[PDB]
Amino acid sequence: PGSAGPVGYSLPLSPTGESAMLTPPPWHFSGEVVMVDYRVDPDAARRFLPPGLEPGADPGAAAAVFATWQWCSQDGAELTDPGRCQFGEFLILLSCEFEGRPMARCPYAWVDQAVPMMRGWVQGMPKQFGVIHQSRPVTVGKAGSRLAPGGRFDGALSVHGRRVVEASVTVDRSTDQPPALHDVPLAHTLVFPEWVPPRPRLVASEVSDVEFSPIWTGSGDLTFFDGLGDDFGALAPLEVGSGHVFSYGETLHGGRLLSDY
Amino acid sequence: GPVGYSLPLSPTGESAMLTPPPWHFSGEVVMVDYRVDPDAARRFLPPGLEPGADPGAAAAVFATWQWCSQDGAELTDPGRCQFGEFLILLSCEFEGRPMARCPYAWVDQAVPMMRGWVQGMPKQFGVIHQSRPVTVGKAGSRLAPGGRFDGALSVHGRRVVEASVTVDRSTDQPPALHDVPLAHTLVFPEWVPRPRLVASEVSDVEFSPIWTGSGDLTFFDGLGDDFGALAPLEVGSGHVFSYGETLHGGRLLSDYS
Amino acid sequence: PGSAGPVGYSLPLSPTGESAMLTPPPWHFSGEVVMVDYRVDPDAARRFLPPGLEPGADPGAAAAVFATWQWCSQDGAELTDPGRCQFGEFLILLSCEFEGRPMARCPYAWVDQAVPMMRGWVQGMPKQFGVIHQSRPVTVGKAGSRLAPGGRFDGALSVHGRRVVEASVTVDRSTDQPPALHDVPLAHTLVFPEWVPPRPRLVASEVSDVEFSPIWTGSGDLTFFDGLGDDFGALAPLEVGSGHVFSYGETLHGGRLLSDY
Amino acid sequence: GPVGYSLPLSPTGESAMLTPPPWHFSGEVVMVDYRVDPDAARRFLPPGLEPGADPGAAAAVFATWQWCSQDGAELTDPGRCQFGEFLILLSCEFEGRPMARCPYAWVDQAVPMMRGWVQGMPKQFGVIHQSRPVTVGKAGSRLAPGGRFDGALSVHGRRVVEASVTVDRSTDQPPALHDVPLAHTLVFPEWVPRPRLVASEVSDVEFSPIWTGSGDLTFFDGLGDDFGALAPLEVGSGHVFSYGETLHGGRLLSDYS
Ligand SMILES: *[C@H](C[C@@H]1CNC(=[NH2+])N1)C(=O)O
Ligand SMILES: *[C@H](C[C@@H]1CNC(=[NH2+])N1)C(=O)O
Ligand SMILES: *[C@H](C[C@@H]1CNC(=[NH2+])N1)C(=O)O
Ligand SMILES: *[C@H](C[C@@H]1CNC(=[NH2+])N1)C(=O)O
Repeated sequence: PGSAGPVGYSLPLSPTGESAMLTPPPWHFSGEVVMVDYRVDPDAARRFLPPGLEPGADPGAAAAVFATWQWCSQDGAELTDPGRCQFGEFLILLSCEFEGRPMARCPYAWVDQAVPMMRGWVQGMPKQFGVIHQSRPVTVGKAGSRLAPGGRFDGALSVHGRRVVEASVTVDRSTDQPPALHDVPLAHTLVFPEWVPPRPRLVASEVSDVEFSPIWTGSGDLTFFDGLGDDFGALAPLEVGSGHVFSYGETLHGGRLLSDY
Repeated sequence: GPVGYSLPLSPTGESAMLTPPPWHFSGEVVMVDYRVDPDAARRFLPPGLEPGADPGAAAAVFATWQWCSQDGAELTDPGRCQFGEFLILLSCEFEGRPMARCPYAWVDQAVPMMRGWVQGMPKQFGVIHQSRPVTVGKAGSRLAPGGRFDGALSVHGRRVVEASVTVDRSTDQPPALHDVPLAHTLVFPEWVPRPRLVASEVSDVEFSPIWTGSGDLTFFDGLGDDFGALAPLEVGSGHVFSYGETLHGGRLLSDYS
Repeated sequence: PGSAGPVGYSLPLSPTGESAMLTPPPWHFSGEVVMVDYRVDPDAARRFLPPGLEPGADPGAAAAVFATWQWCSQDGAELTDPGRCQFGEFLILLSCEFEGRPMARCPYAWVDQAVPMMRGWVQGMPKQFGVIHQSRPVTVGKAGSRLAPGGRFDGALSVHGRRVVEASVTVDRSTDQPPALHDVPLAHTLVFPEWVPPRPRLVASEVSDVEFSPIWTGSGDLTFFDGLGDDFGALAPLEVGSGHVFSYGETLHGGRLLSDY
Repeated sequence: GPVGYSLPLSPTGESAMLTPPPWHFSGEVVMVDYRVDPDAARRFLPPGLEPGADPGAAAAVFATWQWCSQDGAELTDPGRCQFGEFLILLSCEFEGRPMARCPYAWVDQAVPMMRGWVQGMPKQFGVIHQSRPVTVGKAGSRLAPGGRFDGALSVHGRRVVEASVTVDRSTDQPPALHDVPLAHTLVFPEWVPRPRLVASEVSDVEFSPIWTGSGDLTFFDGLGDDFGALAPLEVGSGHVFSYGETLHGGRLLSDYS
C-alpha cells in the first residue's frame, strides 16, 4: 500500500513487479526420479550436519538422487513454455534427525537451469550449476528400457567439464514403499553472503500433496569421480545398496523455522 | 591405413563419430497437422517427387528421442543417446506411392545432425523444447482428455515455431504423414571442383495409442522467406504419441541418370 | 574460532569451507566492452529508482553495455581454468544521483555463467541468465574489424530463446574520455526473498584500480525487441547516441551502505 | 527443383546451411608442440601420406575464430560467425612435400563442424575453453614475457586435453605445423549400398608476431585407446599468436585410381 520504489518478489525490481526472476510460492513439482541408496562414512556425514541436526537413526544411510522436473506457480502459467518450466537435478541426501524426527540433509545439489538454482538458495538448498543426464523409460521400440523387471536406468553428472557422479539401477520388482530419504522433510541452512561488512537459520521446507507412483526397485550402482574436491569426496559410497525408479510430485509452500540459534 | 564407418578414421575404427546402421529409435512425439500453400510445397519437391494426392497436407513434428546401435551400447550413457528434434513434413508421391518430404529439420545434438545428412535429412542445429506428460502432482498434463502439450523451436536465438495440442481422445489411427516413407535428397557439397533421391528403409514401426485433439501452430520470422513460404494457411488436428522404428539404410528411388 | 557446523563464504557449506560456490572478495575483473549511449524516457527511468536515488543531472541519459570478462580472486587461482573465469554480460545503465553525487543504476543485467549470476545478487546487481554475443577486434586477416576508424562491432542478447537487444558501433576516432555511465559508482538494492514468513538496503559497490584503455568512439545503434515484458520495454531508446569500444579493469571489494532506511 | 550449396535445398538457395567458399578466417591461437610415438602417428596416415622428415613432430592447437563469406555478412551476427576449436596435427609428407595431417578435431558450433566434413577435416563437437590476453586490470596475462595462457577440451562431459603456455619472447617464426598445407581424407558414409586425399587451398596467410615460451600438455582418458596412442612422450615449446587465412576449396592429391 505505501510502496514507492520499484518492487518485486525478487530482483530485478520493477514498477509493476512483473520483472522479478522468481515468483512467490507455492510452487508445484512433477518429476521422474532415478535414485540409489548407499552407505556413507557416518563420521564424514556428521561434519555436514549443522548444530541442531543430529545423526540419523541409521547414521550411515545416504542417497544419490537424479531427477527431471516440471514445475509451475499456482496459476500454472509456466507450463505452456516447456523451456521455462523444466530442469534436471542431482542431489546427495544424508539421514539426520531434528528433535527426534527423521529428516534428510542435502549437503550438495546441482541443477541445469538458473531459476531453479536461485530458488534453491532462497530455500537454503545449496544448488550449483551442472550438466545432468538421466535415462527415461520407453513404451515402444527397442531404444531403451521399460518400467518392468530387467529395465535399466542411468544417471550422470558433470561439473565444469569433468565427470563427477554416475549411477545405475536395474529394476526387478514394483512396490508401494517410498524410499525413506525421499519421504521425509528436508532440513536446510538459510544463509546468504554479507556484502556490507551472517545469521544462519535452520529451516524445513514445508510441503503438501506429496505423491509417489509405484516404486520400481532393484540393484543399484554408484561411482564418484574426482573433480569436486576432498570435502565432497568424503561422502563417497562405502557400499552401494538398492536403486529405485519412480515418479514424484509435491507442492512447496515455504519455510518453517527449526532454529534461529 | 586408418579406417572407420565415418570420420575421424583411426587404426581400429573405434574413433568414428557415427556407427554403422541399423539404429533403433524410441521417441515421444507432439505433432500438428496443417494446411500449406500447395504451390509453395511444390517448389520444395525435387525432380521425381510429385504433389500429394492431397498437395496441401503438411505437418509440424516435435519429438524427443532415444537411439542406439544394434549392440545397445549408447543406452547406458543418456547424454550420448538422447536428442530433441523438430521437422516439417510435406505430402508428396513417388511413382504413385504416398511419401513425405522433409524440407527442414532441426536437432540439438551433433551426432544426430551429421547422421541426418548421411540419410539426406536436412538437419540443422537448434534449441528445441517439448512438454512431457506427467502421472503424479499438478505440474503438467496427463495423457487424458483436456491434456495440453506444447513445443517450441529457436534458432540462433530467435523464436521460429511454437505448437500446441490439447487432446480429447485416444485412437489407433497413426497420423498419415508419420506413417509413410520419407524421400530425401542425398547430396554433399563438392570441395574439389550429383544428387540422389532416396528413401529411408525402416522396420519394426510401432505406435502407442494416439492421443488426438485440437492443434495450434505459429511460425515467426527468423529463418528467411523460403521457410516462411511454408507457414500454415490453416491448422488442423494435433497428436501426442510414442513411436519406435529401426532404420536400416537407404533405397535408391532415382539417381537421375 | 568457535565454529561447529559446516562453514563457507556461501553455500554449499562444508567442513573446510572449500566447497562454497563463491569466494570472498576482493575480485579482479578485466574485460572488453561494446557500449551504446542512448536517450531514455526520464519519467520511465525514474520509476526504477528506489527511494534515496534521485534523477541524474541529465535524467534521460542511459546506456546499453555488452562486455566479456575474465575475473579472479586475489590469489589468481581461477585464471588457469578459462572455463571457470570467463563470462559474458549485458547491462542497462540509468543516470542517477545520491546526495548530489553522480552514480548509475542498473535496473537489468544478464550473464551467461552461474557464479557471476549469484555473485551479482550478493552485490544487489539484478543478474538473470541469457545468451550474449559480442564482436571481438581482429589484428590479422579479413574476418572482422580492427580497432581503427571504420571498425564495426556488434552485440546481441537473447533470453529464453527470443532476441531481446541488438547493438552496433562503428568507430571513427580514439579518445581518453571514459563514457560517463561507465565511470561512476553503481548504486544497487540488496534484497533477497524471505522464505520464513524483506529489508532492502541501498548500497554502492566499492571499487579500486579502475583502468580504461583508449576509447574508440563513433556512431551507435540500438534496438530493443519484445520478449521481456512491458516494464523492461518502457526503457527502450527514444534516440540513440554514440557508441564506444574499449577495455576495462577494476577491483571490486565490497559494499558501502548508502541507506538502510 | 529446389537448390543450394548444401542442405536444406530451397527454391532460392538461401536456406542452405553452408555458403560457397571462399571463407575468411581470423583467429587467436594457443599451440603446443610435442613429441608423439612415430609408430602411432604412422597408423593414422592414409595411403599416399608418408612419415614426416621428423616423424615424431606433433602439435596440440587451441583456437578461437571469427569467419565469414566473401560478402562479410556473417560478421554482423557474432553468434553466427564465432567458434572455438581444438586440433591435433601430425607431421607428414606427400610426394616429398611437408604437410600436416589432422587426425582429430573438435569445434563448438554446428556450421563449422559440417563445413569441416566438407573439407575432410574430422571435426566432432566438444566444449573448448581458451585464455584471452588482457591489456588492463589484473585478471589475466599480457602478451609479454611471463604471460600464461591455458586451453581445455571436454567431450561428452569428460575432460580430454589441457594445455598451457608461458611465453618469454616474441619472434617472426611461424610454428612449423601451422605453416604447411593440411592433407585431409574426403569421405562420407555410404547410405545406399571411395575416399580422396585432398589438400586445403589457402591464400593470404598472415601471422602476428609469435609469442613463444614453455609448453605443457596433458591428455586424459575419455576418448578411447586410438586417440590415447597420440598422447605426448615429451612436450616442447608453446606459442600464442593471431592467424588469418582465406580458404578457397580443395585440390586433389590422390583419388586412388
Ligand atoms: C529447487 C528445489 C527443488 C525442490 N525439491 C527438489 N528436489 N528440487 C527449486 O525450487 O527449483
Ligand atoms: C536423424 C533422423 C532421425 C530418423 N527419423 C527422425 N525423425 N529422426 C538421426 O539419425 O538421428
Ligand atoms: C557480477 C558483476 C560484475 C561486476 N561489474 C560488472 N559489470 N559485472 C559479478 O560479480 O560477476
Ligand atoms: C572448419 C575448419 C577451419 C579451417 N582451418 C581451421 N583450423 N579450422 C571450418 O571450416 O569452420
